[PDB]
Amino acid sequence: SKMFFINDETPWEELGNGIKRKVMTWSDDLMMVCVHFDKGAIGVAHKHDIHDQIAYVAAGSFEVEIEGQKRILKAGDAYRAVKNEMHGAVSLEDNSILIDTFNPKRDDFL
Amino acid sequence: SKMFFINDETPWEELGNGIKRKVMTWSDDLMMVCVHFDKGAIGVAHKHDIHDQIAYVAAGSFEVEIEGQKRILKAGDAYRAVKNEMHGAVSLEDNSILIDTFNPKRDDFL
Ligand code: NI
Ligand code: NI
Repeated sequence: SKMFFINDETPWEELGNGIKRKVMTWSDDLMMVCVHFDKGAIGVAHKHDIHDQIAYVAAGSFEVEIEGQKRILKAGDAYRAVKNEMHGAVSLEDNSILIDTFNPKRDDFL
Repeated sequence: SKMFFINDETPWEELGNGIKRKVMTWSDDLMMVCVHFDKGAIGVAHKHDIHDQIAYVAAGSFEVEIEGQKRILKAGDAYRAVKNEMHGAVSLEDNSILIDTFNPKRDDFL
């Protein structure tokens, strides 16, 4: 069941390059994902054609770039990238975590 | 601009009864909100007719009840309540935080 996500009962998916992920839970219209970064790990710049995204900085800190605007964000901050906005991130410290949320769900994560 | 949410630049909205909130950022189809609870503060059981909700436990811990199922959740865990599922929460420690995400946005938070 995806009603309750228990972090310590869910393994990491290794993405390579210092990044790993867990798909947490979802409905058709809403999905949450945990992304863990080592220090200096780079989330490559990309965009989503049909998904809006809001990322919460749960731990550590990042330099985030969205449509050419760079900002340093720390735990408790967040950012939005709507459909077709280019966004990327660089982790500034070990054990930095983004909680990514999407509308609709990411079919490619299932 | 709602592209970047900076926690230390955004004041709390006091809800009473040991709970306070910040609307973080949103698009039409996606919204993120920070909810801070004192120890023992109760998020009353309720449901949303048209919103799906996923809550991340950012800090502290909660006893969460969804459609009669009670679970203790701690920082890093999460839960889902889809449209018309009854959900509530009780904070088990000071400075416990939920990051609530919704589809679509909550018009009533603006
Ligand atoms: Ni993205
Ligand atoms: Ni709710």
